[PDB]
Parts: sequence; structure tokens; C-alpha cells
Amino acid sequence: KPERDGLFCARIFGPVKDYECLCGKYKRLKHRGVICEKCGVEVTQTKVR
Amino acid sequence: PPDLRPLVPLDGGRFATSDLNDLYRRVINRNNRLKRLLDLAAPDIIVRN
Amino acid sequence: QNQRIRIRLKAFDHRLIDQATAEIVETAKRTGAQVRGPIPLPTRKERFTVLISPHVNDQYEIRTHLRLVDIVEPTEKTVDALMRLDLAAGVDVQISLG
Amino acid sequence: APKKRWYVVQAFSGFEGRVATSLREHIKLHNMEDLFGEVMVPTEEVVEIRGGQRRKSERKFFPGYVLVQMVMNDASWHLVRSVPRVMGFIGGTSDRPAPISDKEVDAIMNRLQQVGDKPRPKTLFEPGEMVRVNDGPFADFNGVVEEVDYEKSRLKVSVSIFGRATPVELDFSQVEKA
Amino acid sequence: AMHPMLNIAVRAARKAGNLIAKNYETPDAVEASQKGSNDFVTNVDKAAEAVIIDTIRKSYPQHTIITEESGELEGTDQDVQWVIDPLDGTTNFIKRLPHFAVSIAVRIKGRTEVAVVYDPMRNELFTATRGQGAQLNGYRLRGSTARDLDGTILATGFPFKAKQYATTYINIVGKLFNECADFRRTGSAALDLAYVAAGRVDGFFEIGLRPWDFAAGELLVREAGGIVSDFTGGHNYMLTGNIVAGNPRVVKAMLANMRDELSDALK
Amino acid sequence: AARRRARECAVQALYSWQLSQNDIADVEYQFLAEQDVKDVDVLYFRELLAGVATNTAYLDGLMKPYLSRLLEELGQVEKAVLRIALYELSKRSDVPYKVAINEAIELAKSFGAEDSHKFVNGVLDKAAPVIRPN
Ligand SMILES: [Mg+2]
Ligand SMILES: [Zn+2]
Repeated sequence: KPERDGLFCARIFGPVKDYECLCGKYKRLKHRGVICEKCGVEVTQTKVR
Repeated sequence: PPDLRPLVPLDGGRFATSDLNDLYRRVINRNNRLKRLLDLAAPDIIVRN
Repeated sequence: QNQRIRIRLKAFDHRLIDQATAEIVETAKRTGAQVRGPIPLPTRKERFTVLISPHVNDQYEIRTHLRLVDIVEPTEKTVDALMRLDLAAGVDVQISLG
Repeated sequence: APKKRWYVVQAFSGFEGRVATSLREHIKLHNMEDLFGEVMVPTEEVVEIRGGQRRKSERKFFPGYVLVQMVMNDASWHLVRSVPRVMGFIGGTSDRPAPISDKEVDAIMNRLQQVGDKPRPKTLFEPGEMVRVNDGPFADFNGVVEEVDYEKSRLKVSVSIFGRATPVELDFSQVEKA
Repeated sequence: AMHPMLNIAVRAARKAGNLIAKNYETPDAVEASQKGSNDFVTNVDKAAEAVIIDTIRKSYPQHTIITEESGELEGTDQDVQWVIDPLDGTTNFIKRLPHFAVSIAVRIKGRTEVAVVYDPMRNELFTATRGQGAQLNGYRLRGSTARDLDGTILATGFPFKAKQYATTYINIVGKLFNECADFRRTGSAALDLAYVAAGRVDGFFEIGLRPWDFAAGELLVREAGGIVSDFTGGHNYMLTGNIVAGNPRVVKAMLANMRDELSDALK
Repeated sequence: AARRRARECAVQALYSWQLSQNDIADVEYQFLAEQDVKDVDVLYFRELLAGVATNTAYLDGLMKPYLSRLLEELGQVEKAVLRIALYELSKRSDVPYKVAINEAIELAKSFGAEDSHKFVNGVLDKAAPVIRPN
């Protein structure tokens, strides 16, 4: 998994998997756009990385 | 961005560490070290070097 | 597990202090927790003052009661019922674990 | 009356200790203790009882360098450059190094008194960060540290018990991340 | 996780906002108490300020605090400053207009480190921390996507306390109105900055702002992809109370547009 | 300090006893475990632990028609304090009315509910008959 505050930190760049939070709190296209609160990463398409 | 400097793995835990990642590791390491010295009473010649 | 689950309880009310203490020691003696004594340390004077729109230019010292109860047996259901069973407001519930 | 000043030489990544050793050894070799006072490698001993590293941990004031009480002379210069693994004389122009100031020595030694006096566990805590609890009484709960204490070391931490948030006096030994 | 100081600040802001909202439904108790030239300071401002300061003192009895009312309360550790506006746009509150916010920012070594603004009415919480970005109730904030002056919405405040520059300001206003789309005038520089961070306004500018008002927004827009500057691109704004901010291209266009009309007093 | 005040050194125990409802021996056990009290003669500690004998009821039975209010409504602090003060003279016979009642009034000020002394003194006039050779 990409390490927080690292050269691949999902929080700083984006989710590794499309529309899937890093901590697994969301896996649905509906919830697109809300950052998580357990790992703190926006939920979008992976393209943003 | 993390995409354009990817860290592609191999059949095992062998990752193609692209030079960009390594240079970034080096420079960020120097930066962290130098900051930690700056707060820690900063011996002048040492912070200079 | 660890012993000193020791709850001190300040307040200015009395009867609800008794209610909360009785309920707490109930949970203790019911969940297998070896309760120690409530041991109400001497009631203390505590200074107030009217910090509102005053009289144009009203308790100021109160007998705050203190129940210093201790529980030394933290089973699972102990913490379960504790965080479950609630307490009235108007009580200072600074607890210690150790 | 040659007063040996204090100079600094660059060590390598993970070599500092054996570098200081070899330095003293070569001093004894040329018997030049009169020219080389003391080779100083300041360090720190951060002590945590659990959390992976346990009961101790060894930090340094600053890596890659070594502090010496040498006296300036070309002989001593090559005597330090004729050692296994060092860089040049950290300082001004090479072959004419810059001794560090006496105030530097005094401040660094006050630092050493401070660190060696109190074993101070770093990776410290800040009032306002959230953190879980790995301890039996409050396993895997999570609240916010409302006050950090060091001597008592008992983490005044507000957590949710019986609805109303309340402080708790759990010790460092059971804290989670941060 | 989360930034600690940010967390304690947002707790303070929640408490303060709840107090303000609770008092908002009894206009017979909060009176108009003016301080300067139409800068009211009602008692509710004092109460919210005291609440915030109390909540802070629990976790930092040593941090020096700054407030428009109590000036500067020194602390035993004055390397870190807490700038507060318990209420922004006092006028909007006295008219009971439901658009205002409390602003709390924390500077470290002079550079602003964290900031929060809280509107209780709409219940919106703009948080921002350097090195992590800006959030609006969980959404990232990348400001307006504008790259010109057409179709752009410009939020602004008027120097209704430094009316000497009025003409000057109005002058530039006219110039701006020849290129922009529409204006916005809400009455709370903190909330306007916040909107800039949310892209709800394509930019913002103002003259005569106290140093304890943009400190909670300048970091907001900065970590929101936008930028701030004085009316000339420098950084004397922290002293001139003259701010212009927005996404970079719009800021460039606005500066190149304003530099001529500008009265050399502000330069 | 030691002899008389001994009572209020361990009324806590009583309180805790009347709240814990466990073995009085273990009650005094945990109490002495709580702190090392030196203002109490250990003989009076043994008296306080002896204050469990069933005449407790009887001494409130002593005033059972001589009550201004109910019994459970009298707080656990007042319950314990009055019960041991009457255990002095209803089963133990330590001192006369004036002495023991001056005790029961002075050594409940750091525990009473800001008015306890008025009612305990008004109802304790039953302490006059219980030792009529005053
Ligand atoms: Mg204000
Ligand atoms: Zn997550």
C-alpha cells in the first residue's frame, strides 16, 4: 500500500483504485468526491494520479 | 505525479525503482535532515555544509 | 486485566451522585468487577461568582461532593455496560486508569 | 602553549563509530595525543518500553560528522585524512580548515548535559491529536489527547464513556498511532 | 489521522458557532455596541471570544493569542500565535442577516499553519491545513477553474471603514465591471475568501482589511490552489489590508488590469 | 484527634459498606488498603467493623416511630453516620449523650449535605432517652 506522506501517498495524489477509498470505507460511484476519514483520501477515478 | 514515474514490481518484491524516485528520496532525505538540524541548535559549519 | 479503574466524581448535587454511584457499583458487582469503596472524601468548598449580566452597577461557594470509587476487575462486559450505561450531567467524571 | 581547537570532519552514512575508533587508534599509532584531544560523537538515548523498539533507542545529534579536539597542522591534517573512511575537513577551504567556535562547543556540551541527564523519549505527543487505545480496559477505542504529561506520563485523554466525553489517565504504554 | 492543532481549533470553532447560532434567535438580547466607524462589537462577540479563549487555554495555556477585541494576550510560548475573529461581518449579524462565520487560524513562526472558518447558519466548515489542503465538510477545494475575466464572478468588500479611498476603489470597480461578469458583496471577508477556496467566486479583492481577518482565509485559498497578493504582486498586504486573490491566471489578469487605475497611495 | 475523631476517619468504610454490601472484614481490608490512617485507634477500627451487628436496624428501629421522614430517603452518608453514632450507645455504650452527640454533630461537617447537622440534631433528641442516666 502507498505510504502516507510518501512519494505515492494516496492522500496527496489520489486513490490507487478507481472510486475506492484507500481504507475501504467507500467502494461506490455514488460517494465520489468525499474524502475519507480513516485514511483521508479523496474518492475519484485513479486517473487523477 | 506518481503515475509518470511508476514503480512497477516484478514477479516478487522486486520493484523497478525509477531513477526519479531515488533522486527524490535523496533530496527529501537531505531536506528532512537539514530541517531537523535547523531546529536543533544548528552548529554553523554543519548547517553550512 | 489492569486494576486501577478508579473513578473520581465531583459534583454540587447530592442525590444524583448517589444514583450514579449506586448504578456504577451495580454494574461493577454485576459484571464480576471487584468493586472497592466509594469512600466519599470530605466535601469541599468550591468558589463561584455571578459571571452573567450582573445586578445593575446566586451561589458563590458550594459544597462539592466527591465520590472516589475504584474498580479493579475490567472484564469485557464491564467496559461494555460502562460505555453503554450513561450518567447524569452536572458531574465531573475525571477517571484514572493506573 | 598550543591550544587545540575543535574541528569537524565528515564521516560516512553508517560508519561514524568505527571511524572514531580508528581515529583514536591512529593517534596512538603516531603517539599524537598531544595534538588530538578528544574525538566527540554526540548521541541520544530515547527510551520507550514497547512499540517495536523497546526499553531504549539510540539517536545522534547529527550524523555524517565527527567532532575532534585536534590542533591545526598539516601533519595532523593528513593524520586525519590517512584514515579508512572520511571525507575532507568539514569547514572553510580545504587544506586550511575552519575550527568551530568555542560558543559552538559550549552549546553542544549543554545539549549533552541535557540529553544525558534526562532520558527523554522522543516521538512525543501533542494536545489535540486523536489516538486509539490498545489496552484491555479500553481496547481499540479512540479519543483525543487533551493533555500530555511527561513525569507522571499518564496521557490526560478525552474519550467517550457513558455518552459524555470524559478525561482518562491511561499511560503511554497503551497509546496507538501518533 | 488529523492535525492536532487543527482538531482543537475546530472544536473551539464548533463551540463558538453553536453559541452564536443559539443567540441568533433572540435579537432582543444582543444590542448594537459600536467601536469605531461602523464596526459594531456586540456582547455576543465578547461571549464567543471568551468561549474560544477558554477552550484553547485548556490545551495551550502557553500560546499567545491575538484578537481584535483583547488585542494580544501574550503566552509563555510566543513562537506560535492564535489569530481569532469570533465574528466576521458584525453588521450582517446585527441586521440578523444569516450569513457570517467565526474564523480561527494558527500561525507558527509567523507563517500561517492551520485555519478554519465556520458558518453556523448553513452549517459549513471550511478547514485548511498546510501540506494537506483544504476541505469543505469532506470535499477538496480547488477554487474556480476560470482563466480569464469573462464569465468570472468577483467577490469583494468595500472600504466602508476607510472611505477616503472610496473613489479610487470605485474607479477600479468600474474598470473591473468592464471585463468581469458580475460582482458579489456579502460582508464578511473570511467567508468571501472561503468561497474563493470553494470556487463559488472566481476571485476576490478588498482594501483596508485587518491583519486578523485574512489570516484564516489566506491559507485557505493558498492550500486551495489559489494565490493572494497585494495590489502589485508584492507581499506588503499583511500591512496594507489590500488583498487580491483567486486562481493564478485570474489573479494575473486582475493585477494587470488594476495596476493602472490604482491610486499610488496603496502602492 | 485519634480517640474520638477515629469515627470520622472510617465513616467512609461505613458509607462504602452501606454501598458495597460485601463482607465487612474485606470492607475494612480495602479501606486500610486505601490509605494509612493514623487519627484512629485500631480498637475503634474494630468497633466500627463490629458496627454490623443486626441492632443497626434496631437503632434506626430505636427511632423508627421517632422519625421526621423515611429511612431510605436519609442519604447513605447520613445513614452510616447516624447508624454508627447510635451504635456507640445502643449496643456499644462508649460515652454519654452530650459527648457522643457533640461527636456526631462535629464529625459530619466534612460529609453532610450542607444542612445535615440540623436534622440529625433535631432527630437525635432520641439520644436523650437511650441513655437516660445522662
Ligand atoms: Mg471580527
Ligand atoms: Zn479511507
